[PDB]
Amino acid sequence: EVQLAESGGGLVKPGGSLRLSCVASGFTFSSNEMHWVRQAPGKGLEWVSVISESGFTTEYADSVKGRFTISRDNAKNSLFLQMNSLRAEDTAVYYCTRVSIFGQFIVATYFDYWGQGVLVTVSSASTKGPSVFPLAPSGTAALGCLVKDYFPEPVTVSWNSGALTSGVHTFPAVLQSSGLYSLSSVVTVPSSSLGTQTYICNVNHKPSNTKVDKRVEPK
Amino acid sequence: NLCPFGEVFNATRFASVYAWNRKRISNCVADYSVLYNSASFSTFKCYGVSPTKLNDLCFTNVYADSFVIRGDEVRQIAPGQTGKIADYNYKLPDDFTGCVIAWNSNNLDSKVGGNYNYLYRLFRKSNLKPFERDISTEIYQAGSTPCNGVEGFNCYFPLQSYGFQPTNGVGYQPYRVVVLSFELLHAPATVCGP
Amino acid sequence: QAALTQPRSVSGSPGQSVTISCTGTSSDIGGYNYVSWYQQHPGTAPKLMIYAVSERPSGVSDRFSGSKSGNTASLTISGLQAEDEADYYCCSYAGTVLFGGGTRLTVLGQPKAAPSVTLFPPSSEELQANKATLVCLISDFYPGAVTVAWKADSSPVKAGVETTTPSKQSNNKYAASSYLSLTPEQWKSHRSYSCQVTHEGSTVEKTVAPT
Ligand SMILES: *[C@@H]1O[C@H](CO[C@@H]2O[C@@H](C)[C@@H](O)[C@@H](O)[C@@H]2O)[C@@H](O[C@@H]2O[C@H](CO)[C@@H](O)[C@H](O)[C@H]2NC(C)=O)[C@H](O)[C@H]1NC(C)=O
Repeated sequence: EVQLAESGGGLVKPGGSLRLSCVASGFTFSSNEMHWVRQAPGKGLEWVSVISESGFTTEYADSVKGRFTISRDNAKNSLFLQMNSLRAEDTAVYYCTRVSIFGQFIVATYFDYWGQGVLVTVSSASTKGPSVFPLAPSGTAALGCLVKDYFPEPVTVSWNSGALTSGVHTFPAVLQSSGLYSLSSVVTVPSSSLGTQTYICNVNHKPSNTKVDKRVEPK
Repeated sequence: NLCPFGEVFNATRFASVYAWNRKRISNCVADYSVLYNSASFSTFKCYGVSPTKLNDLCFTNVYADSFVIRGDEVRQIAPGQTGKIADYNYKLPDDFTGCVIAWNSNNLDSKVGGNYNYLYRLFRKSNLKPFERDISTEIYQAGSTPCNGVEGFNCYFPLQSYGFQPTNGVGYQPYRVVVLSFELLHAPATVCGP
Repeated sequence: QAALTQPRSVSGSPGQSVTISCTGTSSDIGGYNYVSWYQQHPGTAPKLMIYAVSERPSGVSDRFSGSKSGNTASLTISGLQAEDEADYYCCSYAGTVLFGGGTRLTVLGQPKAAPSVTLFPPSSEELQANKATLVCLISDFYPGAVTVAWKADSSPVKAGVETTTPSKQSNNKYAASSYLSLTPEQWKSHRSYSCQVTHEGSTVEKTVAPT
């Protein structure tokens, strides 16, 4: 069976370097054009680079030209990708995949086999508690708290110390290009209850023993 | 007045490598860094001296040789190489100190059913000398039998068509190539960076 | 924007059919038969399902079929099964690799549902910290696919948008959020900002303004 076995991913600071490798088995490697394709979290497939069977021709996407070098070692059934001057936006899963070349033509079954994919994370985020901000409510009203710029996951959020759970929706965090997370939590309550009742969000970030109680009031 | 690099790099058609064209550039200001950044090039290899430093010299003449070969053949357009293209079509001297630029031209030089207008020399009695250009079309004799100008057994037409097709693999697709050579004579040096 | 254009979301009930389109130009889909379709489940590599427009590898269900007309290719999936829920990518490699942007296929287990959208302006606390975050919370939608566009007054907003992927809630509908970052003086200068959420071709919009 054809197999492409990738390795070499990992976590690196912006500006740094990594070398990805892809070891082929079960087919004549030197008869195949090899490609790298990547996928940023939640996004589409983005072609990155190609090397011809002999290794003599290489092409690159504009997004990586000048910084990435594709190379191969046919006698070792190996494909590589050298990644220098890495930037946040190179954070992605990187796949290798083959294109058999027969009689100098691309075969119809191109990309018929792919590596398993390796995650590349380009970030300098370090442990950081969140900045918490109230999200004021304007027969119900929505109020919440914005839980910004923390690392790493998770945070928990309670309301009125857990006495209040109906109408609470804590949303999954966004991951920012800086490497930091931010999430929000909102609770929907009767409009009649504003002022004469007071609402407090309790944010716990155990990776950084930051506990915050904050009440949310109308303005 | 800017040097007319555009009529070489952006020419509608290029020459077959065996019939490679030369363009003399003179009497003008030439920005080799802004030509580095004209567009996106697959290959831009300067032998000897950098482009940013070329912007500080002057030459009597600069020559732009251009033609089309396969992507996998561009590595032959370098000093000290061999193979059909360096041996029989276009040869650089060991001591070369100019630049070699190349880019994929599949979109322009490939046609469905094959662009047969781009050729290369496949057979030749001897190797080209540096910068020789041989557009001879005489039948090549592969055996002991004389040929007398007719193709047949062991008597071959020396030029072979590339037949570029859009669906070739990347290593086989057409690549436009420009070779820059720099000539300094005992005469005024009129091509300079700004 | 991808080189080949696909819809973001398609869906059908179990046992029914669905088609995913892929539009290119006469020099790729229109001119050549190097048209392929790939299936991708979360956390795994793409898998080839259709190649040469209409041919399927051995082992692929014959419920998957492909065709093309003009510059548009179509993947059709009949007799929908739960395991078909996935992202699908078309591709054309007639000398240059051109990918589609991907279609999320949902196999409906419940009626479609339009999102609720809650939009919050920057807090006065944050503005005094020299920052300004608009928070657009999107909840209870199904299929789990949405596109978010932000307006400054009447005009589109490019930079400063961060949007989550949809994630399944307990009730099997989906949630997402979109965050627009501005400077405090950007916020104070326009009359309003707007969060526009499109789900199954219908748009829900919320607006906030500096009080
Ligand atoms: C090769 O051509 C590109 C494309 O430019 C077209 O042709 C030029 C000669 C000129 O008429 C352009 O306006 C045409 O659009 C050239 O790139 C252009 O360079 C000029 C500076 O001379 C710049 O103002 C344009 O915006 C550029 N356009 C693009 C697409 O980048 C390029 O410089 C030409 N290459 C060489 C070697 O001259």
